[PDB]
Amino acid sequence: IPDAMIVIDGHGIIQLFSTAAERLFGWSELEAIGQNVNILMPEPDRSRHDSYISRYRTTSDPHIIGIGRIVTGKRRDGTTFPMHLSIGEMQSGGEPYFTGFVRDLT
Amino acid sequence: IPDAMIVIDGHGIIQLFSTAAERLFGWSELEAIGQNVNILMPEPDRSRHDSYISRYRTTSDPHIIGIGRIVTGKRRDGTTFPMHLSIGEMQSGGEPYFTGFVRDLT
Ligand code: HEM
Ligand code: HEM
Ligand SMILES: [Cl-]
Repeated sequence: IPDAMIVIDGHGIIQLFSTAAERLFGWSELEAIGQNVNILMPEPDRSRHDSYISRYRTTSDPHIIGIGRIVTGKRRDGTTFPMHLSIGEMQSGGEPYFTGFVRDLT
Repeated sequence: IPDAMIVIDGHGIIQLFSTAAERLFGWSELEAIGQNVNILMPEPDRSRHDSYISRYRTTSDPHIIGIGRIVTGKRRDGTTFPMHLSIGEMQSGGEPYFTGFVRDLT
């Protein structure tokens, strides 16, 4: 069974939500697509997350991309869990997309 | 954004296989994982595909990465189809992975 996988666009909007992401986070892919990825985390990260993406696009200075971090995730039901996050960047049709891989540490 | 997404490791081994990829290629994620991505393409690309990955790891000079290409995919039943392929490079746990988006052009 693989880890959860999520794809966002350059403004943090979820574009793809894997089957393992559905199970872990509780949202169906249809529900998750079109929402900001910030729904998947507690405060204060949630309020700050757009700024993290914007800063990266401005500076190209990675903090988690290619680096990884243990962080706290938040499920649809409101409960939280420890998770490892890896992130990649790619271009498709001239626009940036970020792919995140989420390992449930519980 | 194409709906079909495939993730491979630095040796071409499938790590993740999204639901649209499963539908398009006719393989379960549970079955695709651990197989070489070369199962998804006809010859001659199939038997050259490892060399493409290894040459990229050597040179860091993209061919398809960041650019895209129309290529031929192969379903489990042997039938083929035109597809647009987009690819990005990423790192997780200090190892390279490749994120591929597949657009069926049928
Ligand atoms: C769901 C739990 C998540 C948490 C708690 C979280 C938290 C964070 C934090 C704290 C940063 C800033 C790092 C720093 O400046 O110290 C960050 C950056 C970023 N995150 Fe999230 N994130 C989560 C999920 C995701 C996912 C799933 C993606 C991609 C699909 C993603 C994409 C990004 C991007 C593109 C950046 C900016 C690049 C970078 O700083 O390396 N995040 N995230
Ligand atoms: C299934 C249909 C596919 C076909 C027919 C195909 C074919 C090719 C071709 C023709 C090249 C360029 C060879 C050259 O430079 O001479 C290539 C390179 C490459 N492909 Fe595949 N590919 C397919 C799927 C994928 C997928 C899904 C991924 C990733 C998940 C992937 C990862 C790579 C990588 C990492 C390279 C080398 C880097 C680059 O070209 O920039 N391929 N592939
Ligand atoms: Cl990582």
